[PDB]
Amino acid sequence: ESNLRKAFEEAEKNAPAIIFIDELDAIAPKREKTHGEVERRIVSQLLTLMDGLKQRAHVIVMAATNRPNSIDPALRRFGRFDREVDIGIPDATGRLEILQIHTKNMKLADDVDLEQVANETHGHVGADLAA
Amino acid sequence: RPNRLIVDEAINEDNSVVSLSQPKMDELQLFRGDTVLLKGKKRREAVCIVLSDDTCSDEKIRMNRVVRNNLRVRLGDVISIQPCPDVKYGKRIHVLPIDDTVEGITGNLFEVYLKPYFLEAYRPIRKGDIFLVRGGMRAVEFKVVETDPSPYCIVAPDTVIHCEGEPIKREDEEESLNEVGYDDIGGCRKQLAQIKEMVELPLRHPALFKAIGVKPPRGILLYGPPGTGKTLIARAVANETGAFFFLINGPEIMSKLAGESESNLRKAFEEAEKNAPAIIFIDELDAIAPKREKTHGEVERRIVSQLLTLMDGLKQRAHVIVMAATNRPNSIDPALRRFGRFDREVDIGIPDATGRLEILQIHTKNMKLADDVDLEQVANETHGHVGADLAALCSEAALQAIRKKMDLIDLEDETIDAEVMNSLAVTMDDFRWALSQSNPSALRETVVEVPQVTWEDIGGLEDVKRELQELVQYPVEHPDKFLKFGMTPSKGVLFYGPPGCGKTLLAKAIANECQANFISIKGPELLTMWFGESEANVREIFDKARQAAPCVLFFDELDSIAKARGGNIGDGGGAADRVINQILTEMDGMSTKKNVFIIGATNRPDIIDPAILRPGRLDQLIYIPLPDEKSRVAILKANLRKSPVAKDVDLEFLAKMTNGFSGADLTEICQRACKLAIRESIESEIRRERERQTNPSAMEVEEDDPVPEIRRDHFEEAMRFARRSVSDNDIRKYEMFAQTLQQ
Amino acid sequence: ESNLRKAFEEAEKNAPAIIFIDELDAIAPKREKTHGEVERRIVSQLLTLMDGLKQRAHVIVMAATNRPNSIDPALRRFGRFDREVDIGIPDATGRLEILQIHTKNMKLADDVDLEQVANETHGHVGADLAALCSEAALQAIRKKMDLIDLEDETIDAEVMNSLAVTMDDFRWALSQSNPSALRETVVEVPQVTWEDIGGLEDVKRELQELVQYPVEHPDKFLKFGMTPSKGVLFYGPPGCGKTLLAKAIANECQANFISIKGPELLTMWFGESEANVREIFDKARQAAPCVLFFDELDSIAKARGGNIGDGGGAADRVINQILTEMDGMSTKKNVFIIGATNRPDIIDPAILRPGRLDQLIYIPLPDEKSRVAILKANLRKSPVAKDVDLEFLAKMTNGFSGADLTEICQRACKLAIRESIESEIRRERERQTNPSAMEVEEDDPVPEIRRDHFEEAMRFARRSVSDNDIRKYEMFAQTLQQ
Ligand SMILES: Nc1ncnc2c1ncn2[C@@H]1O[C@H](COP(=O)(O)OP(=O)(O)O)[C@@H](O)[C@H]1O
Ligand SMILES: Nc1ncnc2c1ncn2[C@@H]1O[C@H](COP(=O)(O)OP(=O)(O)O)[C@@H](O)[C@H]1O
Ligand SMILES: Nc1ncnc2c1ncn2[C@@H]1O[C@H](COP(=O)(O)OP(=O)(O)O)[C@@H](O)[C@H]1O
Repeated sequence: ESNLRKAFEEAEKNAPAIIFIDELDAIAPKREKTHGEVERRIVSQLLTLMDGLKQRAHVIVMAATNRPNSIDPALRRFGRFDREVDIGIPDATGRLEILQIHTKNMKLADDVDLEQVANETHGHVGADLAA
Repeated sequence: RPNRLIVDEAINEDNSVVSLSQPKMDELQLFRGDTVLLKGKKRREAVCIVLSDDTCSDEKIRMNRVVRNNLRVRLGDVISIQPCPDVKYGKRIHVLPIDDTVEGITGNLFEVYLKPYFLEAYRPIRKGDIFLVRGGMRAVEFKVVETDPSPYCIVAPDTVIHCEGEPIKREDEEESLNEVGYDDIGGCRKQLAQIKEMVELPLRHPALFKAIGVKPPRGILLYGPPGTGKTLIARAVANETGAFFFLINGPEIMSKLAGESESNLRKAFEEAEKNAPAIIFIDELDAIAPKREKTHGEVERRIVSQLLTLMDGLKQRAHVIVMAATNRPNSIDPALRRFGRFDREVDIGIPDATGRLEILQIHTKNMKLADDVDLEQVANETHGHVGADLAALCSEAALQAIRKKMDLIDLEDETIDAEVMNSLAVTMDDFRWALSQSNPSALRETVVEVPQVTWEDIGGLEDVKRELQELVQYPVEHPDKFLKFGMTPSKGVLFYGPPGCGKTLLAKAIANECQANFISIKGPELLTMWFGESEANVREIFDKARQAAPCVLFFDELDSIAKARGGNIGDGGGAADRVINQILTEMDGMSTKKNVFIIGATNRPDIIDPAILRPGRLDQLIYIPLPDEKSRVAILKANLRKSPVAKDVDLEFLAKMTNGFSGADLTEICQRACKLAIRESIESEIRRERERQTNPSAMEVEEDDPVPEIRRDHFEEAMRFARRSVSDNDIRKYEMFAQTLQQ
Repeated sequence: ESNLRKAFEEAEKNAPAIIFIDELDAIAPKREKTHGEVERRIVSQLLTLMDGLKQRAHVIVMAATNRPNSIDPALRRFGRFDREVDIGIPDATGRLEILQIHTKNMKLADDVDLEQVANETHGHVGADLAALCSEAALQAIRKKMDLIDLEDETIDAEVMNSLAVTMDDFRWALSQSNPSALRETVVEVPQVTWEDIGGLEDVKRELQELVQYPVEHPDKFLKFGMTPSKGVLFYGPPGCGKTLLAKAIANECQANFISIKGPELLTMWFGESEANVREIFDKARQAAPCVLFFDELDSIAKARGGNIGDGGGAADRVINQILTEMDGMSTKKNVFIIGATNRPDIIDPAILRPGRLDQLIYIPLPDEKSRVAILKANLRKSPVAKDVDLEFLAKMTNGFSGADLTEICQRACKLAIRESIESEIRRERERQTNPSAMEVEEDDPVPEIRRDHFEEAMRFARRSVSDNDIRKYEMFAQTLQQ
């Protein structure tokens, strides 16, 4: 817990900041999935820190999760995570755009048709087109 | 003495009015326009003007917040109305603001706050007072720090206002006018008249309860959905009666350390014990005191049993009221609802359509709306919003109106000029934009309200109308005759008749007539907990009806569960009894003191189990017939509440062509006929708009051609194809059952 | 644990004491409900202290628990909590006694009838009638607030002795009160008398022949190895008064009456274990003598009868439970069993066995003479229908069930209510023309019930029980008879 309490501390004395809590469902799972006691201390240490924002320097806090079902439902009230944005997998014309970003540095020969590679690779996400 | 009265809050602001009864000024040698001197505690004086009031009593004086604060009094105290109409004109005034209200404003405050405030008002002012000015976007309060001649002076058209200087630091003896009060709650008129009647006496005058020797309240439990304004009722009550509101929170008690959480509760009650009549608010009770079987550890059993022993330790001493707020009153440990503990329970439901309008007029009081926004329209189309959501909608409509004006304020300075702020205005376009990206939070929740359906909304069937009027109004409006005789008024009524004849409309209309709440439980909802989920659900729905007396409970499609039993297997026949068995188990337990009316609708009267029909329960059988011809001139008329005036439509001619129909299908024929008319107007204007491609704004200017008119020649074309829902086998199946019940 | 050890220390060195352990089920719950270890330490710390009470000082220890099921069964052996006393909720005449205790200090005015407030507040416990008396004084001082407005810290005595409490305040305090008992098994002596029912004097005698003397004259039963019948089954057409007979006899012998309805039987018929049958009989044991009543006991059998009846395996569960702990009755305790059913063909022959309920008393349709008496009993409210000539009532409407006769008059009075409503509706709208032109004081025609409405009300009658139903009972009656 003392790592969370000193994580929001620096963001309060360091100008308009943005805090990013990655893999939220690893530290704030569903209440019925919490069996022990130290994993009910982390969640309630996170909840009391969100409500303590006294119109601060506009410390925006964003979190990333895989499935909005698994997040503890207490993190949906007002004053907490309320605005939700959906980042879906790229479509057939999206995947052509990821290719032209990563291959920008490389020196392609004049025989590669990236459109052909774009429309064939259904099932890939942004990270697989970087490998 | 004919001077000391009681005070009460105001409605029409106006920081310089007090309301007095006509005889009071008549016997107190007072006249119109006479300035009066008011004197109260701490030897403070405030100068005001008096005026008549239509409904003011002799011993009560109505005045707003600002005048009360200056006198340093509270609700229900005594004041001196000593009159003196002699004030010499002031020569030069020095008015300066308070520090923590003009943060990053600057500009000339005189010509945008004070100039429209003193203009043609002749306000009488006194040294040392405070007044509040509703600015263009904020609420800035000032403090008269010097006057000439001192201290009584009335602002005149020829004075010298010196609004220059650094703001005064906030003192220690004030109420901080920019804080919550009884006028900052809307849609909670009834509930705030119960928390106020059971709390003012122990907190305002404590000494009385010691002499009388009776038991004060020691716990109030407010429940409702989150965001409906529960912690604002506790903060409003503490700020006006005079108390020591000390909030303890749910989450930060549960997450302090190991066994040190209990030492936070033990020393939280200590301040409330040695700091005058206090009020403690335990927010989110269900986070620290859940059911016994959800407590899987041991340190969650230590906190609960530490909360119980502190509540039982409150025996007299100082008066300490402890309120708690919980979402669902089923999740709280059932050992807390005993006596000497949380016993009085208040319900704060979601606001209704006339409530959502009042939340709007509270949050938008500061802003300056343009003259095209009709708050009635925004109020009635936002069903599913709680009080906290409408406070975000009124904020998004402001950010958008400044988003489209950022050029005037391009980077400005650290402080934004007050002239541009007063130039802003929000329109209906912004509000429609703020509603789009808004997610209401109530949605799926049982709504309790008085439906607006009137008697005229249903055509015919007046014989049933008188019958149902007998069983509802007279047993509750004229009880003395029923007090005589061992009469048992019917506790239920059953409807059976052909489908789509308007059974639900009859139940709705009665609730509107008697002005009682309406609760509807549908068929598919009734089979929701029929399988798997326990029968615990069927309990609170009766407690929900019980607390909201008077009410008219409604069961829709009662025979749905029996139909599932009928089949190739029907393995749920005993399961189908589970929901049924709970229904009779929780229907014979109602008392006559509370009134609850149960109405059940069905369409297969031969398939209902005989157990349901029995004396003492819902037993009056009423057969709703199919509308008989002439009735359709009232059913089809009930769909002409739109504007389908089809020239010489001759509804009498339209009445005779319709023969042997039902009530639901007739509504469809009006909708189906209109749909063709709507489409036909489209091909018109499509023809009209493509004709404009030749003549540029010369021949064709939309000269009332397409226009909503609705035509007779379009009405009958849809009628050629219509599905007669009058099944000969089905209607015969009901009538011989009607005769069987008749004979 | 060191708090319990130092709690019994004073009682052992401070004279004859008495210890009271409130809310015992919070520290000694059932074994399976104990999951941790620190809550298995407290229980075994309480058990080793009770066994150490060997003479020395005379320390009695009582404990209060809500439900004896939830107490850990280890606290039932000898040398531990063994004597058990049951404090039930007050009855209709009990609640009048709680009122006169708490209102002793107050100064009631000469208009409050405490008996009226006592009999209409069913569902309240002792503690709840103490709040009702408190808010009837707070309301009656809130209305005199002007005389004692603020005043000072000390209140004069005369302004207190000028107070009074009326019925209005008591009626006001009743509205905002939530009784806490409600859904609880009500057991007490019913007030129904023999005369409340008409006819069936042959069965009226027979019930007295089966229950009354086997407990008042047991010396003659000591001679002969008689095993007096422990159960009686009533069967007949539905709505004929079986429940009335069982209520009346309990009043005649002055024994507690415990009723079990059909839906209650189906509550634990599914899913829930058969521990619900445990204390249902155990309530009867402690409250001896008592007349247990089983109503619609063939409902479980009827549920089995159907398209599938997959509850047949569940059906034998309850019948086994009833049969298991009903042949175990002892002749020392006086617990009497009575059953009622309207479909005697479906009940399994198993319960129809010697040693169990075996007397099958057939309740017939009401007799012609009885139909006259049934009318008079239910119409003892105030039906003065001038020259009614009620002897007409029975003869024209022959062959009617008992429950139907009660219904037909309830509707008849229902229309009579309407006529009186329009009677004063006409008067009040006629009063709009004459302003207070009443030399004599009269407001209503003072219920002047006529006779003409009764025959008009008879028009909507119903032949519910038909020839088909009555034939089945008689042929089964002849089956038993021959
Ligand atoms: N009249 C009202 N009724 C309900 N809510 C209101 C009203 N006026 C304002 N509100 C908003 O409701 C919110 C209640 O505060 P909050 O603690 O967030 O919710 P809750 O009180 O339900 O826990 C406040 O932020 C306030 O802005
Ligand atoms: N005065 C009326 N008489 C007959 N039917 C009507 C009347 N007003 C509306 N209706 C039709 O009755 C329908 C309502 O049906 P409802 O009674 O709720 O269904 P159910 O009979 O299955 O409960 C509406 O769709 C409407 O078209
Ligand atoms: N002497 C009587 N004989 C038959 N029925 C009576 C008599 N007195 C009253 N009744 C009516 O008959 C009904 C029978 O109900 P009850 O005896 O409680 O159960 P059941 O319907 O199983 O007999 C009662 O509601 C009562 O109103």
